[PDB]
Amino acid sequence: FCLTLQNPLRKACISIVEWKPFETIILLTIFANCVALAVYLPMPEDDNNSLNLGLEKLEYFFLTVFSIEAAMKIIAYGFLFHQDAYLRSGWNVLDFIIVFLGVFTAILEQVNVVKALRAFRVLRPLRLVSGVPSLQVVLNSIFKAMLPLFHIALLVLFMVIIYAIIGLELFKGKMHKTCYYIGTDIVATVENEKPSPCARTGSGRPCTINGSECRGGWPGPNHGITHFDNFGFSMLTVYQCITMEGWTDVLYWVNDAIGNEWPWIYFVTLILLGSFFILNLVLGVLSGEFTKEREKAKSRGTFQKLREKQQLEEDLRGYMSWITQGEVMNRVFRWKCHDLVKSRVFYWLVILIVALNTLSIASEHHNQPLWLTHLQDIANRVLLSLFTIEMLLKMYGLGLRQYFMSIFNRFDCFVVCSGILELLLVESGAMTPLGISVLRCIRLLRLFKITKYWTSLSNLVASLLNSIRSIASLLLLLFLFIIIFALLGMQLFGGRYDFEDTEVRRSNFDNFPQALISVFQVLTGEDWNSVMYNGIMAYGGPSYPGVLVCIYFIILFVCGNYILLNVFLAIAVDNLAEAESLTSAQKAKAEERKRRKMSVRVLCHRIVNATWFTNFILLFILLSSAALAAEDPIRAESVRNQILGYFDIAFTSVFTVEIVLKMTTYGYFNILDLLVVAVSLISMVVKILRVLRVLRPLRAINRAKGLKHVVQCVFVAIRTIGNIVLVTTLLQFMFACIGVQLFKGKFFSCNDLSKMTEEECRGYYYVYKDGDPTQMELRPRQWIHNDFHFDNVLSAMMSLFTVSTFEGWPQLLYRAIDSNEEDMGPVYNNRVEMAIFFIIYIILIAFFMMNIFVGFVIVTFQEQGETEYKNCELDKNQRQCVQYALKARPLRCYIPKNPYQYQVWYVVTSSYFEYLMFALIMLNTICLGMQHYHQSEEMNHISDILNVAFTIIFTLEMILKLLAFKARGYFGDPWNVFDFLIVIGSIIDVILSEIDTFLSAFFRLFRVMRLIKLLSRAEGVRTLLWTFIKSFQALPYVALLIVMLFFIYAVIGMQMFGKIALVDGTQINRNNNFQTFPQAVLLLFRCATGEAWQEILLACSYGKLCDPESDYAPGEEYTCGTNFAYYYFISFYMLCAFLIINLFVAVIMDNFDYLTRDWSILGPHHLDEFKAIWAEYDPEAKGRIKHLDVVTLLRRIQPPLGFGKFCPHRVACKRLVGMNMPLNSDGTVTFNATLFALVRTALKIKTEGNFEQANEELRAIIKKIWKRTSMKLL
Amino acid sequence: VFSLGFLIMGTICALMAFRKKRDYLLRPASMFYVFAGLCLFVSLEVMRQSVKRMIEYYYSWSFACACAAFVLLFLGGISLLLFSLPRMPQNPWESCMDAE
Amino acid sequence: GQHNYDRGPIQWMACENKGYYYEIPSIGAIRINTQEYLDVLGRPMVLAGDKAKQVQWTNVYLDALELGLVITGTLPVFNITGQFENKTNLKNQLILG
Ligand SMILES: *[C@@H]1O[C@H](CO)[C@@H](O[C@@H]2O[C@H](CO)[C@@H](O[C@@H]3O[C@H](CO)[C@@H](O)[C@H](O)[C@@H]3O)[C@H](O)[C@H]2NC(C)=O)[C@H](O)[C@H]1NC(C)=O
Ligand SMILES: COC(=O)C1=C(C)NC(C)=C(C(=O)OC)C1c1ccccc1[N+](=O)[O-]
Ligand SMILES: *[C@@H]1O[C@H](CO)[C@@H](O)[C@H](O)[C@H]1NC(C)=O
Ligand SMILES: [Ca+2]
Ligand SMILES: [Ca+2]
Repeated sequence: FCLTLQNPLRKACISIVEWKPFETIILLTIFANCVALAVYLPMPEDDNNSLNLGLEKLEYFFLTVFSIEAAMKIIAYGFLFHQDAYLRSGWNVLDFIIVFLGVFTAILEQVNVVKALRAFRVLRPLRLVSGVPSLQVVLNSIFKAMLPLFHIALLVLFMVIIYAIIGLELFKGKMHKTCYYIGTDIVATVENEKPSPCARTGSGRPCTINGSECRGGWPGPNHGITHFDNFGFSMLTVYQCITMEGWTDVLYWVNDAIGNEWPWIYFVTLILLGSFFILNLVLGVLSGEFTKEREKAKSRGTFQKLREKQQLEEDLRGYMSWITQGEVMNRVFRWKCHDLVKSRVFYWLVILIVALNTLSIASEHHNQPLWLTHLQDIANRVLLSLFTIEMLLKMYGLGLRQYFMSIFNRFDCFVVCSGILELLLVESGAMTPLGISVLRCIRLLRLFKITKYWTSLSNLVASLLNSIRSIASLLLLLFLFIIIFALLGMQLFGGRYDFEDTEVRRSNFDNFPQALISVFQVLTGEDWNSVMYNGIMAYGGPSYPGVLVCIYFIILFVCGNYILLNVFLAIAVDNLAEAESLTSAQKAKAEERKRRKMSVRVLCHRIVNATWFTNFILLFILLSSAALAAEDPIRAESVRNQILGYFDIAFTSVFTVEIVLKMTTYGYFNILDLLVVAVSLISMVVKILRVLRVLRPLRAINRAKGLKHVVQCVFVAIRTIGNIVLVTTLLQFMFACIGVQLFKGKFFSCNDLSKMTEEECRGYYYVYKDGDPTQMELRPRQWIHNDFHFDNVLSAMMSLFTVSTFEGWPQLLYRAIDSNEEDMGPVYNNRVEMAIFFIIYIILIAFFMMNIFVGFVIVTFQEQGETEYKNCELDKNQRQCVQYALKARPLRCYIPKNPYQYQVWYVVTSSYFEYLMFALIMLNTICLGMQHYHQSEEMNHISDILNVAFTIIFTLEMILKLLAFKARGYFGDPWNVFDFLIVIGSIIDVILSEIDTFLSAFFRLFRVMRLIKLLSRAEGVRTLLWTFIKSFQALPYVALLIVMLFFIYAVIGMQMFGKIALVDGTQINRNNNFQTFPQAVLLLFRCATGEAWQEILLACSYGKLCDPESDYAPGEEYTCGTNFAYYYFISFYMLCAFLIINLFVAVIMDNFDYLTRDWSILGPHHLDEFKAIWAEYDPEAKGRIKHLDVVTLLRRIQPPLGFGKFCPHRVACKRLVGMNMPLNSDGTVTFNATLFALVRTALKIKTEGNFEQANEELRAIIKKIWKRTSMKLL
Repeated sequence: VFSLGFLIMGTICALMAFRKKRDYLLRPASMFYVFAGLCLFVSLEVMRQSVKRMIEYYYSWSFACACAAFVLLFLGGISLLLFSLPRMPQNPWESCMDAE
Repeated sequence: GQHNYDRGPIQWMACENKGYYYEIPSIGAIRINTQEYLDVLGRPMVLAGDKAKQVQWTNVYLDALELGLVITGTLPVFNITGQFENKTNLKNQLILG
């Protein structure tokens, strides 16, 4: 028993009680407690229906069942020592908190005759992950992955703190002046415009409304929630911009108040550094973790579990095929028919009648003709019997048994049976008015018959199938996380949206279904912050307890998108590594079988090929591409547009000269050099040609052999991929054909939502402004039709595409829920259960199928660095440690002499000086965070007392490092160069702040950039930053393609969309237009992010009106815009999203050694600290040191590199003589070769006589030695 | 005064760093050319306010001169900095301030 | 208002008591539903026949057309269709105006 104590067994047969079902009645009790929290309905102001009263009478019964078992485990176990032991166990504490925190609130309630103590009850569903151990191990593989990510999450925090401080300084207090009607407190906005700032006499947007005056006192831009005028609001609004959701409205607001020309930089830089760079780092680290994890499994035993059972299944079906033809094998003709069926001809005539069906499905549209309807009923009843015949013929032609076995022949059974089941159901009089829709839904299955035609992902789909044990368990614990949060949302925000506005806040938290939907919308990121502003306003406002709701909102986005990395990416890094290894395994299975049955002309060329000559042309492409971008779109009669036209006729003479001279010497990429030159001379349909004039820049790529080689790689990335691109296209067609059968005819609405159809929606109706019934305006009413609808299949697909991008999916979802009937107007919450289609599509496309697309480009690039096979005597860990030992080079330290300077030298390099001065940067942060808006005047001057008192300190750590290090040794470190710059930059600011009052916000950033000095101490952050900054700088070509793409799109965009008018209320306004090249590029950047990118597409599609400064014949004011916007916008979103997964994966795979390092055994992190101890024995390098200090070097070393936590008398004395080393004069053994045998010992350890054999290997596979190994051989 | 003076001081670090085999010294010479760059850009902003508070405005001869000496000194200073700071290390073995 | 609370009991109350039911979701819906109950209250007047056709004179009020102070004498018109034979009566319990 080993009880270690005990009272007798007078009642302690409680350990007998607990056998099989008590573990499962208390698992059934807890599921009944989660349905009682679900069916609760939160009502405003203490109002309750009668089911909420009977549900708090259920809570008492659920409070004792959980409360007696919490006593029957403190008696089934033993006395109090046992209690402490239990405390160690995680599950008991969780199960004891919940039911001690449950009796605590039932008694303060029952005394009281607390509505925030009711909240802890939501914690109950976690008690359910306690009673399943198959889910307890899924949580630990979540939490284990967390440690590698720590250096990132510390870097994100120090990046929000810089831009919260900088942003605050730059934009503090600026956004408090909105437009107002004269002599009134009504804010004056246009119809679809939100309230944005003004400026009297500055650079901002002045009022241009008929009767408005710009005055201060406005609280701020989103009910005062967003702005930068203390530290908590500055940092809430920098965190929001980092998640790329609503970062342009902040930028637009900032311009409007401060001005247009500078604040683009703070935001663009933040987005680029803050999200894209960090996203790449996080993604790379996680992937490395997965590879390491895969490594621990596959080398242990997990390869043979999936190889045998895939071979023992394919040997089983071969064994069962030898049976099913045997027992199976009355007329010879039938056999002949079967043979014909096997015959290929039948495989090009199953694709004939399946292609009839796709066409039939796609031809459903709304308000179609009457012949088109009846042809689909003819072709259906034909192809049902054609589908009948094949099944009958197939099942009767090759055997009834082995028809059963196929993964696709089972479905061919299901088609014709439920094909005839509909044709028997309607043709009995039993359409059943929903079933005439519900039974038509199933002949949408016939387009799934082409799934067998792939034979390409037939390897991966199968792998996926095995894994539906492993697929499902993480999705189970993401689903248990959306429940807890939904319940929590219900507690904080249920019944709290009682705003007296007349506007619709439809993503609320009132039911459980609605709460769940709201929670899902915050995880997809979509419009998540406009869900948060309703929750700050449901509490007080932007006040002290009102804004602490925001932390709850933040946790759901951060900790909930940590699960979505471990789920989806785990799937896409593990199950696309088995299905690749097995593809190589079926490849080593492949050709080993097929080997068995087998067994004056000279001068011009020189000038042209001259290097000097090339650099004269590639700065005429640099001038001609600045002339395309300087063009003015609206006014063709400008002096600018004329005088740039002479720069057209300058250069395209010179590229002609390049062309004709090129066909003096020589007799695909040069058919592009012919075309560009002809286009200009022709252009001096003209309109179409001009767009084809921006491709001059592309030709520059041949010019650069790097740019030649990278367009080749991008073209290669289109080879292996286009089965994923095909599979997704076939599925985007299945959801678009379900969505047509569900939402066709139904996205119409009236202008006022009382008039339910088109015959009614005619006339005028009254709108009411700000919900005031005394103030109304007449507006005509029209039968509007949604801009994204499901009305033919092509239309349905566009909507689905927009939804995958996650932009506007919430609007579409709401439109879908309200949809009424075939041609009527909407009903509020008519069919809430049509969220299932959208959610399923999102999980299927945007989560799961795009993540085997990032997980595919990776694994076909791991093998780009693995198809090169290095089977020499030295493995991976040898190349990254011996080649480092060849090419190593010593540091410097500069220990000086003249002991007056040595006095200053040791004071500065101490630990308690690095502790003093990295505790004064921490005080300079807090003095800069204390700044706020409308602070006091005593707060106003001590901020200038303090900022002058910090500058005198940091000027005096700079003199102490000049005199000690003897300034040659001072500008040797790059961190003393940067620290010299932040010192001098803040002395001038002390001057320039004080010559101001004795008689520049850019210099006040020299106070905050001294916080970057905190990277000089953190070793692990800086090795992470250096690794990627090295790689981005080593791969500029990869990013170049993105830049080239932006340049090409911007040039086209000014040319088509350039003449829309900047009317405000639309999405082409004074912040978001295509008028200038810088503006167009900014607009494109907004698109990479996906901000309202569909909206912009809608804005510029033909119907739009041209600005008055353009020219057009009168009466034709409404004729600009173009329909090319659909292609252009779709194209940019797809080319920019493919070049971004090409850039991320290219940078993850140049640092694959850092990321799959496994820091336990060895790295260069030991090889660094060797030299940093060797720096104490070398002032400058000189090669060698004395032998008296060699034994004192080995005492300083970590034992995985040197010698142990033991005493060095036996092992470290004997080995240093016995293991080899070069013997020069007494105190001369070199740096370059002592480090060799010191790491040749720790691994790659060899016997004697073959000390030439390590030097034999160090010349073949190794990078050239350079002649330095002649002391590293000996 | 600071934009002119800083430039003069910067020269004294730069003129003395081409002799006696010292190149560390240049590092500060590139600092003062960014500062002399940015102390015209305050000047540029300071001169704009005078014309904005005071009848039209047009600059021809010496705003676009100094806005070509801002962009010269501000960007010939940052590039001289990165053309004198050693390199990004590019290899796991290498370190900044690496010998020779 | 726009809400999810159950409307069956309220409709039942209206039906039980010979009243009527009216929704109002919006401000523009207030004006025609808070005047519409006089179609119900006029019913036992249109079943009174000729006895209900009595002139009544209003309180003095300013004329819509700016005439000045005035009083109006009113009479209700009833919807009689197929009276000869008593054929319908489905909507014959409202006043024409
Ligand atoms: C006075 O009462 C009579 C009935 O007692 C009202 O006449 C009825 O008016 C309705 C209006 O909805 C007519 O119904 C319509 O029938 C047409 C077919 O012509 C159909 O297309 C419509 O959908 C609707 O069902 C109905 O014909 C008519 N009844 C009779 C018996 O004529 C009349 O409206 C009342 N007077 C006034 C001024 O309203
Ligand atoms: C990567 O390209 C995209 O940006 C996609 C997004 C965001 N949106 C939609 C729904 C896609 C689609 O369904 O393709 C048919 C594409 C897509 C995803 C994966 C593989 C291929 C494509 N594709 O074909 O464009
Ligand atoms: C703007 O308002 C003024 C004052 O009411 C009015 O006279 C003018 O007509 C309005 N704008 C135009 C273009 O008419
Ligand atoms: Ca988004
Ligand atoms: Ca968005």
